[PDB]
Amino acid sequence: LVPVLYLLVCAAGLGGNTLVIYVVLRFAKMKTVTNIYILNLAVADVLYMLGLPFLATQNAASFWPFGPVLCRLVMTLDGVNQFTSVFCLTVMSVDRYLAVVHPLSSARWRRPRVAKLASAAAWVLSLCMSLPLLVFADVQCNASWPEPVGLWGAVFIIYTAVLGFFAPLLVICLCYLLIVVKVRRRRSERKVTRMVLVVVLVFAGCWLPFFTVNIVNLAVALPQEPASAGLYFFVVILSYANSCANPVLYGFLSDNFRQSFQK
Amino acid sequence: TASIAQARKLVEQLKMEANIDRIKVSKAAADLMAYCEAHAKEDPLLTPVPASENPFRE
Amino acid sequence: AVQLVESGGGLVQPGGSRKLSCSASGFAFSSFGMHWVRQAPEKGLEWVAYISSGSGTIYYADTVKGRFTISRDDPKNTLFLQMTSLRSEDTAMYYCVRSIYYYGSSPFDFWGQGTTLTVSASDIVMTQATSSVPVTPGESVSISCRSSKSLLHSNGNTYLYWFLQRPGQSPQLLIYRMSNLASGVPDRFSGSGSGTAFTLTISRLEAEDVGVYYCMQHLEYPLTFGAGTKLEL
Amino acid sequence: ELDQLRQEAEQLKNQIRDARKACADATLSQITNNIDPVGRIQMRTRRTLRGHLAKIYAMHWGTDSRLLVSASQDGKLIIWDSYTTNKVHAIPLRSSWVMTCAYAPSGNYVACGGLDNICSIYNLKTREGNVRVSRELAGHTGYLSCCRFLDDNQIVTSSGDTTCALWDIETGQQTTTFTGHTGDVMSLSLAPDTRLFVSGACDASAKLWDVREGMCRQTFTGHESDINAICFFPNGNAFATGSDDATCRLFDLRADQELMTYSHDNIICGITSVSFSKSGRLLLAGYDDFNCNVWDALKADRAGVLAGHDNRVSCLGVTDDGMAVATGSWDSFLKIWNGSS
Amino acid sequence: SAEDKAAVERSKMIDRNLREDGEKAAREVKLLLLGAGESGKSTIVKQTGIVETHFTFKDLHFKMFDVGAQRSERKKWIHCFEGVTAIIFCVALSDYDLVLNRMHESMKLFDSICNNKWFTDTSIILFLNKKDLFEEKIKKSPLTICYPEYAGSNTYEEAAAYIQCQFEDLNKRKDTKEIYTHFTCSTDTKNVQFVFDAVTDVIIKNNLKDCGL
Amino acid sequence: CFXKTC
Repeated sequence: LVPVLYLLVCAAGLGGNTLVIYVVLRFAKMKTVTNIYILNLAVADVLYMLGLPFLATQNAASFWPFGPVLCRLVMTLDGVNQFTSVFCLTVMSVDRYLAVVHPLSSARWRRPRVAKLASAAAWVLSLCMSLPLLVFADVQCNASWPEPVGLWGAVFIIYTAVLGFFAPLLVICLCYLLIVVKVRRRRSERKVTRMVLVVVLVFAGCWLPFFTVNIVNLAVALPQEPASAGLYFFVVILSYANSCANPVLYGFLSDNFRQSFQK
Repeated sequence: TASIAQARKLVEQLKMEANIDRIKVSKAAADLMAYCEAHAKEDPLLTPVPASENPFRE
Repeated sequence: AVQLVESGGGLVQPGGSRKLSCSASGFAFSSFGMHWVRQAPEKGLEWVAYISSGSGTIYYADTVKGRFTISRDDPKNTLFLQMTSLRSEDTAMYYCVRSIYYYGSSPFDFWGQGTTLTVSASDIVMTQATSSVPVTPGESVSISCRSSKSLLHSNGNTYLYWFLQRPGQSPQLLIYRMSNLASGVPDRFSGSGSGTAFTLTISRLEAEDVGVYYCMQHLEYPLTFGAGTKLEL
Repeated sequence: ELDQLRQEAEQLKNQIRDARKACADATLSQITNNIDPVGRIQMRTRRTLRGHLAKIYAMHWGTDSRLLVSASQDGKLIIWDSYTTNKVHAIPLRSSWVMTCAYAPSGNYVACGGLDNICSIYNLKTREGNVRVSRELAGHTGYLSCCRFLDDNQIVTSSGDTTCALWDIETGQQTTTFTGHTGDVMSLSLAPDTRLFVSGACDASAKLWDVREGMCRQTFTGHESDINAICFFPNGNAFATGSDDATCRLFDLRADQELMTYSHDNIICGITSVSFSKSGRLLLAGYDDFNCNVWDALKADRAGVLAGHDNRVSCLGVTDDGMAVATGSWDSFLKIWNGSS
Repeated sequence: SAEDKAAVERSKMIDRNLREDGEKAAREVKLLLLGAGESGKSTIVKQTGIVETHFTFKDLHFKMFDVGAQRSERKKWIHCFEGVTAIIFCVALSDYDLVLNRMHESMKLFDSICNNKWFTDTSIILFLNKKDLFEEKIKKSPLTICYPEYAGSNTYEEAAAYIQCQFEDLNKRKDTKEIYTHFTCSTDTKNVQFVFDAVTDVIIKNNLKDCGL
Repeated sequence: CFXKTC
């Protein structure tokens, strides 16, 4: 049910992140590294929510509303925000690890100067991971393989998987589990578990199915039906709704954000 | 004991402090209005400073 | 006990190189910017190098741009200047200067004793005319050097640094900028002006008041120093 | 002669209270209906003076409004150019628990006082480059609460040992001493002529003093809890007392009685500082309600808030010209609030 | 304007120095002592304002505050310690046999501390000061001299389980303020390394709160 | 079947 599902997942998802940005910028300035570190992925999600109607056009049977927009740089810009947001999320995980596990030397990287240089690094690496897509952006819209000949499309996505999940969301965003190792009012253990397990579980439950199915698509492109057009749409819907779960989770679980929300 | 001296100290204030005119609040208000008109024109917190290069309001 | 002494130089072969060094003591030089003022014999002064408070904005003069290099050793409280491929025009006496830059500070207040260097043989300038008007110590003399542009900025600070190169030693800061007096100067040396006009109003003269005066410009990037003057005894 | 002196003292109180009632026909709030209210005073944070990394306990302005000195719990007495948000100096403090700072009328000297009970005085315009301490002022057995310079060589200090004292920094010994209080003295305010000053104590008593002798010129009561802020009127014959009972009270030297009260039903927060504008028409007071509620002094009606702080507005004071008000609060920042045209 | 550029550069240098000082300032703890004159906190520091005892135990400098000599109204200057890692309170365990009042001012002040608007999160540490003398006092005399409703049992464990619990019942914010407890044993390490552990724990909790976990 | 569609 794309006509309703896309609207439902793109209205609340795009509104919650904007509200989170507004509160985190106005109610609580919080120059703290962590505030702009989470604002980075909040803005990433805000500008990445626009891909939902673009992919829903596939089920809407309108390949482009204008004609050059959908294939020239849509996969080169909206898709770049995926790597941007994953990089910002692992940046937040590293920030938390440095703030809690080891402020032994927190004046070298935890300063606000580095908090924006790391964000700029994340943006430029996301652009570089999406620049080949723009260079090969010419199809009927997905075009990473049509433009080259042999297997560059498969090479792209393998690199995309290895750079989007293997490094940042498997062993780098797993630093949340390592944060509690020795520091986990004994109820504080469960109180912080209800925030350290849920984020990793959401990232590994709503976002993995997209990469797992397409790598299967790489293996075998199964025949289609309303089952395929509906459930492969649900898979990308879950991948998009991870970006809706992240802002609300971050803005509600944090006690400072709870005070910031109540400000 | 010391109370006496302190009583004298108590009077030290009451005595002279009241010995003087002890003018009424009548006058108290006067400056509130004269000095207001005196330094309110110079009260930029009140009369916003629109100086082309206001020290702070630019 | 503020002490500025510099050494290095005195005789340069043509096409050669020389090294300069200025030693600072008696003050927090590490928070002080420093200038560099040359002085050709029987002539005026000339700025040659500059580094801001904390080695921030290193500057050089066009005449020695590239040839010279200036560096400060803040922990060692000493200055380093290297002059390479010296030309015949580099026959002059140097003068180490200090400068602190803050709201209402005292820039170019203390001058070094001086080190002379001898070699065998588009910006604003100021008018150090009126070469000599000698006067008896019982009178007053007003000096001035003219600038084309209006000195006052939106901040209102006009930089026409006044000095008096008394014979035998360095000039003494009479009025830093053009409005505020200096530390150690008497009440006789004064100054006033309006935009482009100026008047180094001096009340009385005595034996120490002899010497050639000079003016500096700090508004633009280059510190065009003052042309030679006479003591006008 | 306990009761014998008590009867005479009660007669004295009766006489002085009857004199106050005869002179004070009615509260000044009723008689001020002639003057127009200032209205909602919108003060934009024209300059936000960021750079201070703890609760701002006392901010003071030199006689030129350009410079200010802000003291905080971080032990950083920092001279600031409020014109360009520039740090002219950053003086380290011997005691980081400063609750009061002072800019000398000459401008050459700055002092800070607090828990250590010594009002160290710093040399700003030295021959050398740095800013050095001139002389500390030991002799207070309480906790120092408010230094205010009288001249370059006279520092007034009110402490927590229920006494206050005048000092001569040439020698380092108190010329006079002012012991008339029962609780810790919190806020001492020096007059424009500095010939008299008022210090407020925890016993809800504010006592005027004479600088030259050391005898309590007057005493004031009316508050129900500890007084936390006093600052003289520009006219020099008044002050206001913001106490932890969530009100502020205006007094008079020639009337010797309380005049106005600065409280409202919806505010139950105690005042942490008080200041006046150039005309005295605005009595800006920093409540612990997280908002430096600008209280119209002549009207005793809240005619403005400068709520811009995440924490309690600890200290604030207008400049010499009053062009700025720096409500540096317990939030790390200071904000220069100026009326935007 | 060149002078203004140099002034701005000097201010940026002062900002660089201010941040380098403020990182250390935020790294420094603010362990505040409190109690009465007869508490005996001198013993704690054995191994005319604050005697700000700056020491270092585990490469983390601790600024203890021997502010017990203030002799002023703490209600008017305790708001200066709102931001601290912990507050050390040496209990008046002299209630076993010594009167003057058998250390009921301890409870009278502890209730004010707990209910103070500024000590909601400040994890106050409770130290059984004069524990060695109090053990002999409770072994030689009962505890119901000034605690009629208590049990006592003339044992060291029950003396703690009664006296400490009397103030810990006054402790109301059991969720926000994590009060520690360490019987003051006159030893070389266990008197201050426990304080080090407690301040590390409270710093960890504050860091988790700040980071948002 | 590739990027975001099939």
